[PDB]
Amino acid sequence: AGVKAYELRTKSKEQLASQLVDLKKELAELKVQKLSRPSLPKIKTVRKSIACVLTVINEQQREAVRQLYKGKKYQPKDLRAKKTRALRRALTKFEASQVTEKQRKKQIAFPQRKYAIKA
Amino acid sequence: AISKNLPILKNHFRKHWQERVKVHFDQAGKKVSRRNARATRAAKIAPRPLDLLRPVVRAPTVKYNRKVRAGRGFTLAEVKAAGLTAAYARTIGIAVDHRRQNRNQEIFDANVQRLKEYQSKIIVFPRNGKAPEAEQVLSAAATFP
Amino acid sequence: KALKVRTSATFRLPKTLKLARAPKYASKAVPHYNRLDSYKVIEQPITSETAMKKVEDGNILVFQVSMKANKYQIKKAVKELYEVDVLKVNTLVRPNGTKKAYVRLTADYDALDIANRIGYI
Amino acid sequence: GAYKYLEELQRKKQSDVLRFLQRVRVWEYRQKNVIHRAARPTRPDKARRLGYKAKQGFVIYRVRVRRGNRKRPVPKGATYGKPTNQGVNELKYQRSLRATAEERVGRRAANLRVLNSYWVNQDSTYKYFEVILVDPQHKAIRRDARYNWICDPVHKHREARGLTATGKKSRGINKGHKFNNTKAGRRKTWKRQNTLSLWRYRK
Amino acid sequence: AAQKSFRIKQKMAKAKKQNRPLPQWIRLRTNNTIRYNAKRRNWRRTKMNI
RNA sequence: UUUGUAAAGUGCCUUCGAAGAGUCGAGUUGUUUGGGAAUGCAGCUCUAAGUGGGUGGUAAAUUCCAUCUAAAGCUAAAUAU
RNA sequence: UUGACCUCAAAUCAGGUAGGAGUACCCGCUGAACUUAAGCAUAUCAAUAAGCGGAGGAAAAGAAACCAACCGGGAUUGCCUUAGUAACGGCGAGUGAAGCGGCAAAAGCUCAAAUUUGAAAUCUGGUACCUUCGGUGCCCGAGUUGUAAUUUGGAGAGGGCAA
Repeated sequence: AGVKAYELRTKSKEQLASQLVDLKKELAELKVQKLSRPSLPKIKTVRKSIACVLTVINEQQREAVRQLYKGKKYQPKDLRAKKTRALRRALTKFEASQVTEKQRKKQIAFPQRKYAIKA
Repeated sequence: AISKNLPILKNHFRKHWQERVKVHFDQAGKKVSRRNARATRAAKIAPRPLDLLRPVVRAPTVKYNRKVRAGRGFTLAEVKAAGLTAAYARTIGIAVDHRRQNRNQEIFDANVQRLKEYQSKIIVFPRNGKAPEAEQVLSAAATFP
Repeated sequence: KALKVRTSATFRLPKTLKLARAPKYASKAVPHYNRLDSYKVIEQPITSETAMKKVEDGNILVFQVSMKANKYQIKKAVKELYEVDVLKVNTLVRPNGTKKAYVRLTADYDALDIANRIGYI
Repeated sequence: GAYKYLEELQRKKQSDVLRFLQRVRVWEYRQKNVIHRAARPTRPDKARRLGYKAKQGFVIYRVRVRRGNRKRPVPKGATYGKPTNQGVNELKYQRSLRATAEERVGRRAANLRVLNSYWVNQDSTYKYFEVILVDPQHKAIRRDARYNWICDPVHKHREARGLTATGKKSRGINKGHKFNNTKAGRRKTWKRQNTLSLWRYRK
Repeated sequence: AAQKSFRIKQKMAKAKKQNRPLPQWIRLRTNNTIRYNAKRRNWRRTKMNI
């Protein structure tokens, strides 16, 4: 079975730390027992458990940082968007929707009138 | 090489001409593609016709000037003598060729009459709305042949 | 209007203020945890009959230690895990690429009475 | 305004004022590096009609190019072929020197985009140019749409595909009966008229 | 050789751990075509060239 | 929300009407073109003009005509894969 | 003596960006020879393969210093035809386009050059706030060796008049 993620997202950092230290002792006391018997599948379902804890701690340490750079400019490069290199390049929707004021006057003065050839 | 009784044949195949053979298997296929284009654009254009008007215009050099042909656009004189301005003609759906000049009277009168028959046979929706949907004719060149 | 005296005949870069760093944001979001801690330093003990002979006779624990560790981090990880003092450490690299640490305890501690406490015997 | 007077002064280059200024500036530019930054354009009329809006994010480089023909490689002057293709000295390099200057200052400043370039000076050994590079990710250029088209990713290295003011000249691109072999670009209008067009129903 | 750098010995470690026959249980597995190990590198036949 | 005594367009008269140079063009040389007394590019050398200039596919002068504006720049779809 | 200006630097200064891969198609440079001429030195292969520089989902080209010489056409591209033609070529071997015409697709425009001078009206960065691909205030900075508004060849500007 192992630990579950929603049960770890309620606990604080101090409880997750001791939860991780107990499971890393569990790995040692199962890797000692692995050699004195022919098989031991149970070690799989303890090391996955450590993976789960090492997810949640990291997750709880990332989103907290996401709330201390909230709204302002210049958040770190692993917190801003990835998307691809070529979209993090050239013009955003504002900087490509910008048009000079003469051509704004010409867009307001003569727009494309919706017509129909019937009669 | 040269042989029995046969014309001199000129065949320009001393190159690597098999690198550059382009066979058109996609022909009927691409036709379907273009027709879907003329479907898809004909959904976007808010029921305006696909093509703009082209003017009656008189062909070039001695072989071809017996015929008459759909030109590029109306001049800045034919448009002005139709009653409407140039940029407003662009927005109405009248294509305007700014650089051609009129030195003939029958072609000028035919283009001005063509603009009158166009401007009388359209209805232009208001800028605001209420949009009486008028069931587009897809072709404007076939309507005014 | 008055000229500075120059006793040297060589002009060099003026001593300028090399300013420190103060970024607008951190280098990475979360400072990474301890990559190589005492749980990851020692991995398994070794239960070959030669290693068990050294345990029962020469007062030496025989561990399999991770390839990144050094004799400093092993001399600290045994004290952190087993609470036992540690003399000279001797780490070879096995020919299958996993490091082996012969950790010799002091005379105060028996290697068998810690070897059955950790379990392998 | 004062740019018609600079235009008409710069059109008279063998007068006494412009040959004195030529000599002083050719010495001054020869004392510096090959590719080096110019703090300010030396021909503001001629920089300005090529596109130098003097504000933040516009950069002038000044660059020497080594003058003369293109001597071929192929060591000790032997070409190992027909005596047609056997000359080594008098070969003449299909691009201009102004294109070499633009490509070099677009390789040094590699974040920047070259807009145009113009001639400033020459001696017997070198020609000296000023290239008018635009920084495309500065925020004074990425908006105000008279210049945000240089921000586009299709305009990377205009100077090394032949798209500057001397690129399209030295590619032979213009309209005309005179420019028939190269009007849509030479090699596309080569490949489209050595293509064997074969249909489904053979015409 | 008899006094080595580390990188070559690391590749010898991999060349040791690959120098073994098939596990005996794979030959019972469903949809199996692997009947032996076709990459047994001996030292008297094939030099691995580091 | 009514963004606004702002913007835009249309008609008549008067004074104007700024327009890109070591660049156009030319000599020679190499290369290329179907381009033929020099089609395009390029090296050097000479170097303009203003009712000007370029082109009008046999060099040249003389007198006209025609047709567009160079030496700065952006741009979908048809197209190739 | 202190303060500006200009030019040039230094910083693990604040924030950015470039390289490398893939390369079917594209944009350029550079560039052979086998071969064909029943030999071969121009030619031809071929403005090709190889090499190199640069992009994109298309690229390029593009709103005529064009074609024409007609009752004139109208940016570019591509297809069918012109056309194996006019022309080049030891006028040999061979090479070899373009205008017109029918069609597909059609979308046009922007700076420089004119004192806004009863008012740089323009732009960047930092800081604070927020309805945070951005908006507002304040503060430095760029910039008048000139950023905005008006105009761009087809028009257009300054005035005057009536809608």
